[PDB]
Amino acid sequence: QESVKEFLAKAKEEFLKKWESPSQNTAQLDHFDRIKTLGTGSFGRVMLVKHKETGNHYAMKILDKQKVVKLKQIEHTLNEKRILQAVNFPFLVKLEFSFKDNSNLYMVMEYVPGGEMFSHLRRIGRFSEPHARFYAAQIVLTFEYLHSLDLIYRDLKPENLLIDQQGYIQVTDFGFAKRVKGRTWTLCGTPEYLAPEIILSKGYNKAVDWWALGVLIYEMAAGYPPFFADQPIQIYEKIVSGKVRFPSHFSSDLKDLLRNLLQVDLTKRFGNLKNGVNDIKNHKWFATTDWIAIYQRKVEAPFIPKFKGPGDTSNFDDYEEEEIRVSINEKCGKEFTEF
Ligand SMILES: O=C(NC[C@H]1O[C@H](CCO)CC[C@@H]1O)Nc1ccccc1
Repeated sequence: QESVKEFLAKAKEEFLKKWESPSQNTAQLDHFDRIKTLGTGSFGRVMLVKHKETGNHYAMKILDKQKVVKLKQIEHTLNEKRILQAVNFPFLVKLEFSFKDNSNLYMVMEYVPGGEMFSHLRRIGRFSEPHARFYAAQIVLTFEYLHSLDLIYRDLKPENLLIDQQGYIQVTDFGFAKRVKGRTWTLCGTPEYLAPEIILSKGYNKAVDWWALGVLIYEMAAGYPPFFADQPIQIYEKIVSGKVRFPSHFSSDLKDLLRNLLQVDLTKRFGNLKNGVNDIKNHKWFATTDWIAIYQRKVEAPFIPKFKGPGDTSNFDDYEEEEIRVSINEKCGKEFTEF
């Protein structure tokens, strides 16, 4: 419909203006009080902070420049910040400030107190098909938006989907997101969610996001992923065979959609045919979905997370609390000039 075409043309106009003139240096560390570590990895952390003058809460992602260089993530971290400051969509976490200092890179995002979908899925066991469908529709619309901007996301998994105060999704972690006209080649992502053409070291495209959507829908509805095994190399063998067994409680319509998303031949995979995303939106499994109502956030959610207020951390787990050091000397200044 022309209304969808004009929505996506305006979305691309607004993205390109910010993409071509990125914002820089819009706060500093001592404008915030540190509260709690919410997550930690090999080159960065995410901490709950409070802004000292306004009182507002944020999630502050802190990346150690020297560790980013050693793990060969320079280009990826520059991608992440330039994309996040240019996008705008209901189901994407919002970047409010960014800055850098002698030691670290900082991205300050809105705080989402409901926690990760991963926690709720493991607590409940599995989601009913209507519950899984509500979350899946939000991911279909978000990928339609990102792909129209020539962006590939490349890190879909339940840990990266936060649940907000209305029970809707906010997608976080753009560490592997990239603007790609054509193909790209980097090996990245989590093993259970990787498409076959990534495992086989091929030039790949946006079709890898539609494969990962098939993995996510299967995991939401079954409680475990389709290609499960104990070591990555065993997971990879199952993925390139693409032999998928479905639980008997799955509906016939769910099995049919998953066979077309978990298609090993990328030239036959739903999302990557002539009709694009509309082969997914018009599939029988989505026949009860009101796409406009989801976008407008007018549908009542299946589940509202339990929390006490905008500073509550009870839906995140506990980590050792480490210093945020800032060296007296500048580190890696050249490499991060554009940040
Ligand atoms: O963004 C969020 N988590 C993303 C990842 O960040 C770290 C990676 C450092 O390189 C550690 C692992 C974590 O899964 N949380 C987050 C974001 C916004 C609001 C509330 C929570």
